Amino acid sequence: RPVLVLSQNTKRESGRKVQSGNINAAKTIADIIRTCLGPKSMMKMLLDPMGGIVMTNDGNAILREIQVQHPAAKSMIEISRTQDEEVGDGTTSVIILAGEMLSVAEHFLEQQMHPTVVISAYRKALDDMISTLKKISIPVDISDSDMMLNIINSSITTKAISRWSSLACNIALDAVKMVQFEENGRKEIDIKKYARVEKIPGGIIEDSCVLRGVMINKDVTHPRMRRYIKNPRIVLLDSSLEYKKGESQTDIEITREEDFTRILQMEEEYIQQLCEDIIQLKPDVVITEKGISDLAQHYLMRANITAIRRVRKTDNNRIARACGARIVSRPEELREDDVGTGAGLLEIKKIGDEYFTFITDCKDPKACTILLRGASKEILSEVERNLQDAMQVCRNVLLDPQLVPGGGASEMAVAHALTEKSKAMTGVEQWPYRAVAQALEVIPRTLIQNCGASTIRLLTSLRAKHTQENCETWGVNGETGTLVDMKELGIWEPLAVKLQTYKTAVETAVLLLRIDDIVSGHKKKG
Amino acid sequence: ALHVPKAPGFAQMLKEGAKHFSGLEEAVYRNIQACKELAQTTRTAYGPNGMNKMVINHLEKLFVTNDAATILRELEVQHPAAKMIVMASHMQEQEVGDGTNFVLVFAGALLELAEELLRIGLSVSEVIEGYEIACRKAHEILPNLVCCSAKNLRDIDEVSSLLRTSIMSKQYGNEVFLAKLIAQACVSIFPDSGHFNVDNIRVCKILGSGISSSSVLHGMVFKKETEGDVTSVKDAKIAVYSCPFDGMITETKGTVLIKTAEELMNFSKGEENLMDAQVKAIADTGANVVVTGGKVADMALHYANKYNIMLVRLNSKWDLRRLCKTVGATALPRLTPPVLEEMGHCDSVYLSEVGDTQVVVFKHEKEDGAISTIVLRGSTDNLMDDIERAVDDGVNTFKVLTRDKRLVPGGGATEIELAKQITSYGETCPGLEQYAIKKFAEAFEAIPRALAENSGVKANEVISKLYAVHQEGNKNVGLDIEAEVPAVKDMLEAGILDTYLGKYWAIKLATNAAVTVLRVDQIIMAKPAGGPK
Amino acid sequence: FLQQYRKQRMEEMRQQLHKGPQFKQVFEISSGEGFLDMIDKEQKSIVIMVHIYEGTEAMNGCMICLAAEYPAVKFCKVKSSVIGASSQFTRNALPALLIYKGGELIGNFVRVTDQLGDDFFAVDLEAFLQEFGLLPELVLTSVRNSATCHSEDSDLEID
Amino acid sequence: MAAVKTLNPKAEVARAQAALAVNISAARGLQDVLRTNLGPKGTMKMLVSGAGDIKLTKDGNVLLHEMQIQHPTASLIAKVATAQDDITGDGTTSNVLIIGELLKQADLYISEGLHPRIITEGFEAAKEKALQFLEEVKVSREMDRETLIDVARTSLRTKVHAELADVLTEAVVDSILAIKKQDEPIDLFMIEIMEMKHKSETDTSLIRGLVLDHGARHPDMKKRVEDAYILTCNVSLEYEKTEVNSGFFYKSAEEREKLVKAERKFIEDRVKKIIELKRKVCGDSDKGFVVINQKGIDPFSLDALSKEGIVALRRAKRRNMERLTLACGGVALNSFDDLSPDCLGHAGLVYEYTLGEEKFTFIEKCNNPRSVTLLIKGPNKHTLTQIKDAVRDGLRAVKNAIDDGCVVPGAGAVEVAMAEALIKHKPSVKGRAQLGVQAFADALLIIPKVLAQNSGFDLQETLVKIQAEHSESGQLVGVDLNTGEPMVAAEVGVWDNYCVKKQLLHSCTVIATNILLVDEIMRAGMS
Ligand SMILES: Nc1ncnc2c1ncn2[C@@H]1O[C@H](COP(=O)(O)OP(=O)(O)O)[C@@H](O)[C@H]1O
Ligand SMILES: Nc1ncnc2c1ncn2[C@@H]1O[C@H](COP(=O)(O)OP(=O)(O)O)[C@@H](O)[C@H]1O
Ligand SMILES: Nc1ncnc2c1ncn2[C@@H]1O[C@H](COP(=O)(O)OP(=O)(O)O)[C@@H](O)[C@H]1O
Ligand SMILES: [Mg+2]
Ligand SMILES: [Mg+2]
Ligand SMILES: [Mg+2]
Repeated sequence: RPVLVLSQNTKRESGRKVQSGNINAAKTIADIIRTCLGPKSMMKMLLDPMGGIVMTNDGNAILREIQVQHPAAKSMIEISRTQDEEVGDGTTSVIILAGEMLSVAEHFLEQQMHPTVVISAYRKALDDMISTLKKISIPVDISDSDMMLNIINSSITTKAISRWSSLACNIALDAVKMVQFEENGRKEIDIKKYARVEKIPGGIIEDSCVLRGVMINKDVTHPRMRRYIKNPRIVLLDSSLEYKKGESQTDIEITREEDFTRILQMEEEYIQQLCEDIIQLKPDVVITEKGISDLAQHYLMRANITAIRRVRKTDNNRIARACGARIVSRPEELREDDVGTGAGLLEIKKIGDEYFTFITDCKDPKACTILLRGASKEILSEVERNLQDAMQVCRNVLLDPQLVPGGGASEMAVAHALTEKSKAMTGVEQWPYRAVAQALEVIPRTLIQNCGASTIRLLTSLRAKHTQENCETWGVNGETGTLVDMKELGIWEPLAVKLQTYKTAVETAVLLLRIDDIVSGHKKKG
Repeated sequence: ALHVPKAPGFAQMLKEGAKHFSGLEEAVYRNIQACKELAQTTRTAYGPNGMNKMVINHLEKLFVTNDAATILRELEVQHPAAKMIVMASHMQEQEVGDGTNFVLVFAGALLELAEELLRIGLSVSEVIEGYEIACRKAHEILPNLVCCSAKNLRDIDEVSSLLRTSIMSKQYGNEVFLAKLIAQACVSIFPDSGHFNVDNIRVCKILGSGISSSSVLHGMVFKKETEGDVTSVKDAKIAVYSCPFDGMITETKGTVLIKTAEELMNFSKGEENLMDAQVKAIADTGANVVVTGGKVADMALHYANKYNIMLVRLNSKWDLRRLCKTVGATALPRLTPPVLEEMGHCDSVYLSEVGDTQVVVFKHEKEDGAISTIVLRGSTDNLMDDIERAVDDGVNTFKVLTRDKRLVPGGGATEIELAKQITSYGETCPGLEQYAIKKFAEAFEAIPRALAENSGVKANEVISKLYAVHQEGNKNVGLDIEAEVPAVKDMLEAGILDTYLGKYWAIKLATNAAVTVLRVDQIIMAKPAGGPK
Repeated sequence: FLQQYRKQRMEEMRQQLHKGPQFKQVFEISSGEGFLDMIDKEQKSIVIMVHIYEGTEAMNGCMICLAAEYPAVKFCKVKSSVIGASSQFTRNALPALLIYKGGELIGNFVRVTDQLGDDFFAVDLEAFLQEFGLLPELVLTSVRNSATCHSEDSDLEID
Repeated sequence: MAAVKTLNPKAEVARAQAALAVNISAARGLQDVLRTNLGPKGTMKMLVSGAGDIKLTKDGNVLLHEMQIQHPTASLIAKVATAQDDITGDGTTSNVLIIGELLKQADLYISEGLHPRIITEGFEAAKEKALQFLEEVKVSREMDRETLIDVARTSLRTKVHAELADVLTEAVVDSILAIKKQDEPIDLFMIEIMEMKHKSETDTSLIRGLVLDHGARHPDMKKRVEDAYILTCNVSLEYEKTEVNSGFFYKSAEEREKLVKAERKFIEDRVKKIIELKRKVCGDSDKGFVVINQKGIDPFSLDALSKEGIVALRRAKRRNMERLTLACGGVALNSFDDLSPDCLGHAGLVYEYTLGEEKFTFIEKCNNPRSVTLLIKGPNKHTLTQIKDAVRDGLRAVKNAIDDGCVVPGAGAVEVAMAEALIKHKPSVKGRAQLGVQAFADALLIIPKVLAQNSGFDLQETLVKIQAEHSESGQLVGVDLNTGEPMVAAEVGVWDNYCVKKQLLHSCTVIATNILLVDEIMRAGMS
C-alpha cells in the first residue's frame, strides 16, 4: 500500500554518527586482542560453534572466530586475515595500529577537517614510515645458523611454545631449509604444500621432531608385507590396480559355454599384466592414491613388494618430493627415472593404537613431516600455530635478509623521525601527520601495559631516549618493564613484517575514513 | 532468600535431564528397595500354588503365565538395579531352564537383609565378603544334600516321575499326563550317544479339544496343505530339494534370443519336454514324495501330478533342515535325481485335518527317530502357550538330568537344610562377617516362606516345624501342599525332587547379582531421550 | 572394521578448514511469505535445505560446516513461531531437516535428534544425507578475477 | 559491558578473575567426582545411558566419557585424559586429580593477588626437578614373570575385585609373554579379546590359539577336527559376476542348462584346486582340513567342500588373517594360482561351541603360537564390558613394563618422595617462583591423600606419618591401604609404570600451565 520509493527493509544512515560508529567499531576490535600482545600475553579460550575449543593468543586465530554485525568490524577481521596470509606474523600489531590511527583520526573528524585531508596526511606519513624503516634496517647473513635461530626465537618468544625455544627454533629452521627448492631458475619455499605438520596426542613435547622424510597414517595392505625395508625403491602411482569398467557402454553377449570363464580369466590376466609391468622395475614399495585389488596384492607379494593404497594426493606429492620419485599413472610407461631411490629407510611402526608409515632417512629430501607429540589436541594445535609462525618468519627472512629492532624500538624511532619531519611541513596537514606518527607509540605502550610496569614514566623515558643521536635500537623489555638497548637484548623481527604491518594499518585507516554513509537491508539479487 | 542454588562444581555441570544419585541412602537403599519391589511383584507366582498373571505388553499381546522369566520379559522394568536382577534371572533361564523365580526371590531377600545389615552398622565391604564366604560354604555343602540320582534315562516311567516335579509348579492340576507326554517325547529323542538336543523336540499347537487330547508324534507336523493332487503315501521316499521346483535359471541375466521361426515354435515344447524328463527321472528312483524349499512351477506341478508324486513346499529353512533330520534325507541344491543314500524314508506321509487345521504328517511307526513332535490341543491360545512353556521347562529339566543326574529334595527341604547348616557354621567364625553369614543363611527361608504363603497357610508355623524336624536330623522334609493346616512330610518319599545343577546355578547367580548390586555406590543416569529399540 | 568409517575423522579435519574468507552463517527466515518466495525463487536444480527450531545448536553448526564446504546447496533455517505450526509440531517435532528442490519435497525428515543422535557432527549428518542420494556430488582463488563480461572487443591486429 | 558483547550482543564472555574462577570450579568438580575412583578400595559407579544400557565402571577415562557434562574446561581435561589413555593406557584418574589439585593450589596463591605467570614459572622449575628425581628413583630391572605379575596385579586389583584380578593377572601376563618376541616391539593387535556370555566371570582364561565368532555354515561339516591343516585364504569362493555387464543369450532350454552349468566353472576350478590339495596332504581320514576364508562361500562350494570332509568358514575378520598366520603358521593366500603344502598351517584341535544363537570356533594346540586370544566369560553384558576394560588396562601396564627397562614404586611413595625433593630444592629457585614450586609439591601430594581417604583413614595424619617415615628413613614408603601405616611399596609389590608417571607429570603440568594463563573465555560464533 505505501508508495515505498525504496524497499521496506532498507535501512540507511549517514553523517558524522556513521564515522563515529565505524571508528568505535574498529577500536572495539582492537580492544578485543589488546592484551594478547607481548611476551607476557595471556591466552584465550574460544568456543567453536561446532563444539570445538580453541585456546590461543594469536591475533588472527582469535579474530577468526568472531561473528560480527558491524561492517567496520568485518573490515578489521579481513585486515587481520590479510596480514596473517601475507607474512604470517604481526597480526595483533596491525589490528592495534589500525585502531590507534583511526582513533587519532576521529579526533580531527570531530573538528571541521575534511576526511580527504586526513587521508592525504596519512599517505604522506606512510611513505615516510616506509623510508625510515628501510633506513634503520640492518643486513643479516642467512648462512649463520645461530642468527637465524635467534631471529626465530624472537619470533616465538611471545607464544606458548617459547618454553621449548631451542627445539622449536631448530625444527622450524630445518624444515624451511630442506623445503627450499629451485627448478628452471625459479626459487621457492612452499611451506603450504610441503613441510606438513602431523600431530599425535600423547607423549611429551620434547619428543617432537622434524623427519628426514614423511610420515603417513597408513598400513601395509597385507599382513605378509615387509614392515621394515632398508633402502626401498619406492614407486608411486595414481591409477587403480583393479579391473574397472571403461568410459563407454560395453555390454557383452555370451552364447558359448566357456565365454564366462574366459572373461573372468582375462580379468585376472589383466591384473597379472599390470603387476608384471610394475615388477619389471624391481621396486620395493608401491604407493598408490587409489585401490589395489587383492589379486594385485598377491602378485606384488610374490615379488616381495610392500604395497600401500588409498594415500591422499597431497601426501603422495610430498612423498615424491621427499624420496625423489615421480608419480606415474600408467605402469606400462614406468621409466627407470621414475623409481624413487633416496629413501634411506621405510618402517611401518605402531604409535599408540594406530599404524604409521615412516620414510625417514631420505638423502637430501625436498619435503618433510613435522611430528608433534603433546599433552592433548588443543595444546598440539596451539603448538602447530606457533610453528607455522616460526616457519613463516624464517621464510620471510630468507627471502629478504633485512632486520629491524623489535620491542617497540622501531615504532618509537619512526615516530621520532616523522615528528622531526613534521617541523618543516608548515601546512594544515602537519597536525594529522604528527598525530598518525605518534599513533605508533601504541605498541610500546601496549607492551608496557601488558608487562605491568608504569606506562607514563616509561613512555616518557623512552621518548626522551629516542631524542638522542644513536638511539634507534632502544626499546622496552617486555617482561621486566625496563628500557634496554635492543642490540643487547637481541630481539629483532623481519623488515618485511614491519613494512607489511604499517602498510596494512594505514590502508585500513584510509579505507574506513573514506566512508560516511551506510545502506543496508537490500536483497542480494542473485 | 527464596531459592537454593545448585552447589558449585559437579552439580552445576550436570546436563538438564541427567540424575546423579550418590551416597549410601540415596543410591544403595533405593536400589535395594527397587529390587525388593520386583521380588514382591513376582513372589505370588512361586510354587505349585502360584497364580497366573495376565500381562499385556506394549504390543497389546496378552500373556497368561506364572513362569517368572516370561513375566519379567513381558514387563518392561526401568530401574537399573532391577534390570540387573532380571538379567541374572534370564541368565539362569538360559543356563538351566528352570529356577528363575528362585533366583529372583533369593536376590530380593539377600538385598533386603543387606539393607538391614547396613543400617545396623556394617559396611558394604563387610556385607559383600560375608555373602561371598556364605556362597562358597553353600556350594560346598550342596553336594552333601543330594538324596537320590536319576540312575536311568531310557526308562519311560522313571523319566516321567523325574519330570513330574519340574512341570507341576506350572499346571499343578494335571501334571502326570504332561509328564507322560514329555517323557515319551524325550525318550524318543536321546539316542545311545549321550548328547541330547533340546531343539529336537517340536511343539505344534492346534486349537479345539482341550489339553487332555494332546499326543506325541514320532515325526514332524506342518500346518499347511500339499501342492499336488496326491494326499497320502504308505511307503514314503521323500526327496528333499533346497532349490525351487522349476527349471534352473542363470545368475547374470537370462535372455531368450530368437532368430528364426523354428526356434520360436520349438522353444516352449523343448522347455516342457525338459521339465517332463527331469520329473520322470526323479520319479524313476521310487521317490513318491518331493519336498521343496522353493516355489513350485506350474508345469512342474502338472508333471508331478501325472507321475503320482506328492508335493510339499516348506517355507522355512529351519523347517527344511528339521525335516531332513527327521527323515534322513539330504537337501539337494539342484533338481537332479537323488542317489540311494540321499533318499529320505518315512513310514507314512499323509494330509489330515486336526480340529479345523489342515496339517501334513510325517509319521514314523518306529518308536524312534531324530525329531519328535508334541501335538498340543487346547481351547485357548494362551492355555496352549502356557502348556508349551511347561513343556519347555520339562525338556530343559531332562537336558539338565542328562548333564548331571544328582537330585536334591524340593519343597523347601534343601533351602532349610542349607540355612540351618550355614547358620551353624556362621556362629563358629568370629569377626564382623558372622552377621552377614547369618543373614545369608536366613535369606534361604524366603523360599519355604513363599511356598507356605502361596499355599495359604501360616509361614512362621511351617518354618518352625521345618527347623524342628531338621533338628532331629531329617534333611528330606518339606512342607505338605496337600493340606489346609501347616504340615510337613518327607519329600524323598513323595518324589518332590529338583535338580542339583538347578540349585547350584540358581544360588550362584542370585548371590552374584546381589553382590554386584551392592557394589554400586554412585549412579549417573543420562537423560532418557528415546531409543525404542 | 570398514563399518567404523575410518574416513570420518579425516573428513572432519578436512571440513575444519572451511575456507579463507570466514564460513558465513545460516540465513534465518523471518517471514512465512519470505519462506514461500524463497522456495519459489532459484532454479529447479538448486537444492534448498530448511531447519525448523525454537540438540538444535549442534545440527545448526553441522549445517554451517556443510554450507561452507558445499557451496552449491542453500542451507537455511527458520523459527517454528514464524510459520506458526500446530501444538504438536511446536512441542515435539522441532528438529526437522526439511529439504526442497524445485518446489517439491525430497527430504521430509522430522524429529531428527532420534535417528541422528545428539552428539553427531557435520560428517555424521553429511553421510546420513549422502546415503539418501540427496546431497549433490577445487583450488582456492587469490580473491577474485572477474568483474564483467559484456564486450567481446578483446584483441585484433587488422592491417 | 564487554567489548565482545558490544560487537555481538548474544555472546557469553567471562573475563579476568571470572575465567580463572570458572576453570578452577570445573576442575574441582571433576576432581571431586573422580576422587572416589583412585585405588583398589575405590567405589564402583553404575552409568546408565539414554537408551538404558547399564555400564559398571571404575576407570577414570570411561567415567569421564559417560558423565553428562557440558563444560569447556571439563572438555579440555577429558581430551588430556583421552590422550593419556590412548598412549599409556593407565593413569587417567591420577591425571584428573593432579590437574585439579594443581589448579586449587595455584588459586590459593592467586587469590592473594599473585600473578599466574609466576606460578607457571614455579611449575616449570618444579616439573624439571621432579622429572630428574623420577629418573633417579626408577628401578631398572630385568622383568621376569613375577615382576610382570606384580604390575598386572597392581592394575587389575584397582579395576576389579580380588579373585577376578588374580585370574586376569595370570591371563594377561601369559598372553603378553606368549606373543612377545625377543628384542622386538609388541603388537597388541595379536591378542584377540572375545566375549562369551554363559559362565561365571572367574571362568575367563587364555586360549593358546584363536577363537572365532562364527562356525561352519553347512550342517554336514565336521564339528570337531583332531589333526588339522589350516588354509588361511582371502579368495571369494562364492559366485561373482562379470565386471563388464556380460549377460547370457540362449535359444533353447537345453542351451540354457548348458550355460547354467558352465557359468560356475570358474569358482568350481578354485574349489577343485583346494580339494586336490587336501587330497594330496592327507590321504587318510585321521587328519582334518580347515579352510578359513575372509570372503564368502556360496552354498554350492560349501556342499562341494563338505563332501570331501573339509570344514570351511567364511567372512573372517581382516585381522584374523594375520592372527591365524602367526598362530597356526600358514601363509595367507589371495589366490590359488600356486598353492602347496608349504602354505598350510597346523592346529592340534579345531572344534566349535554353540552358545544360544551364536557359534564360536576354537583353534587350539598350536605348535608355538605368536598370537593368542583371551576369552571373556561372564553372566552379564556389563560384566563383560568391565572385564574388557580391566584387561585393556592390564595389557597396557604389562606392555609398558616390558618396553621400559624400569618400574616405579607405587602406593603414592614416589609422590611423597618427589614432594620432599621439591621442597628441598625450593630455596635454589630464584624469585617468587618458590610459591609455584610449593604449590606443585602440594599438588603432587594429592595421590597419597586420596588413597588414605578412600581407605577410610584420616587424611592429614596418615600423610604426616608417611612423610615423617620417609624423612627419617629415606626409604620409598607409601600408603598401606589396610592399616594406614607406611609401607615400602617395592618390598610389598606395588609397582607403577615409569612411562605413566612421566606422562602424568608432563601432561598435567602443561595443561595446568595453559589453563592458568587463560585470562578470558569467549563464545561469539553465532549470528
Ligand atoms: N622479550 C621481548 N621484549 C620486548 N619486546 C618484545 C619481546 N618479544 C617480542 N617483543 C615485541 O612484541 C611484539 C610481538 O608481539 P606478538 O604477540 O608476536 O604480536 P603478533 O602476534 O601480532 O606479532 C613484537 O613487535 C616484538 O618487537
Ligand atoms: N508338591 C510339592 N510340594 C512342595 N513343594 C513343591 C511341590 N512341587 C514343587 N515344589 C517346589 O516348587 C519349587 C518350584 O517353583 P517354580 O514355580 O518352579 O519356580 P522356578 O520355576 O523358579 O523353579 C521347587 O523348589 C519345589 O521345591
Ligand atoms: N594394593 C595397593 N596398595 C597401595 N596402593 C595401591 C595399590 N594398588 C594400587 N595402588 C595405587 O593406586 C594408584 C592407581 O589408581 P588407579 O585406580 O589405577 O588410577 P588410574 O586408573 O588413573 O591409574 C596407583 O598410584 C597405585 O600407587
Ligand atoms: Mg608475533
Ligand atoms: Mg521352576
Ligand atoms: Mg590404573
